[PDB]
Amino acid sequence: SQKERLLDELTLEGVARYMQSERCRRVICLVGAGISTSAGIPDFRSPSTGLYDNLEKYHLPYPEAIFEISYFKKHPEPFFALAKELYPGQFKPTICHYFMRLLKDKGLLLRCYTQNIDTLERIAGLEQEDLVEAHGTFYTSHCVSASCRHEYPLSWMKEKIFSEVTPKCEDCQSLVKPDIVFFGESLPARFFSCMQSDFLKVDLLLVMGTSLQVQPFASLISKAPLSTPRLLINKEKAGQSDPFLGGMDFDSKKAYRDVAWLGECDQGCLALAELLGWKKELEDLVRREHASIDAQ
Amino acid sequence: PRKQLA
Ligand SMILES: CCCCCCCCCCCC[C@@H]1O[C@@H]2O[C@@H](COP(=O)(O)OP(=O)(O)OC[C@H]3O[C@@H](n4cnc5c(N)ncnc54)[C@H](O)[C@@H]3O)[C@@H](O)[C@@H]2O1
Ligand SMILES: NC(=O)c1cccnc1
Repeated sequence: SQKERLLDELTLEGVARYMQSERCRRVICLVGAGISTSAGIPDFRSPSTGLYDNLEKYHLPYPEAIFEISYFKKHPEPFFALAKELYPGQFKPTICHYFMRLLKDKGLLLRCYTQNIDTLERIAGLEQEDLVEAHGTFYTSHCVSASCRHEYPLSWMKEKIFSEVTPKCEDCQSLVKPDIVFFGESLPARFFSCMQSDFLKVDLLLVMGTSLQVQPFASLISKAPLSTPRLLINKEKAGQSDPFLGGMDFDSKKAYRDVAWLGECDQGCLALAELLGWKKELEDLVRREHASIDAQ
Repeated sequence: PRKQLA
């Protein structure tokens, strides 16, 4: 924990040169709902388009209740109504998603830690060895009673949601819940097992589309060694320490390794790929995979 | 610990 400066300049161009130097072998991405908004899944805290500005109609106490396990156990219907409203007709990962697929294909991706539940990382070609779905997934669902715990695929959970029938276990008639980690629930064991080992060896943190306002996910940025560069690609800055409360430091006089590239995640990953000589690879990959999905 | 806000 000695603060050395490994980037020759605190810019995207400097990150790029660093990524193609020998020091940079193991990349961890930390991603949130910002990387899937351009796919038609709204985020939470964007004013106007975010979910928190769009929950008046669910008769809830307050907005946050619809993502709390307690409230869900009492009343699962609002969440499942919300689920129907948000369920996209087509699952098409973004440029940002395929950028992380490129890191994998190039041997650079040590892990992607995602707060998203939309499965778009899997569809882009990230495999369980690449992925920590820190807040679970809609891909599988389980009977909640410590008894059945029987598993149902997304195909079955989707039908329940669209036919507006609350999912019950065929074997025990208990409620069937998407494998999502609600607020107040414990994160999967794989989250902790990976983070204890992944952050000993990481050479670059790539943080994309997340307000870094959910714990313990947001604490991941402080797990990297102090000389590990950290690039944020996001609409606005995030992860700086409150002036009253190892946060991000892009702007202070002591800034030495944090870089904030401000804009759309799709645009930031495009710009980074160009610097890397990957732009055509990335365009070809996105066009081919979107074409394949468009023809499903 | 548990998934929390703030
Ligand atoms: C399967 C289909 C059905 C799905 C429906 C079920 C959904 C309910 C799942 C409940 C999930 C439970 C758990 O609850 C947590 O709550 C969440 C944690 O929030 P977070 O990931 O950080 O996202 P955000 O809303 O707070 O802010 C996003 C940040 O990115 C910025 N941004 C925004 N768009 C762009 C943009 N285009 N380009 C750059 N930047 C951008 C923006 O400016 C901001 O800074 C989740 O992950 C955590 O899961
Ligand atoms: N894409 C997502 O899984 C998502 C969206 C909004 C809030 N939290 C997660």
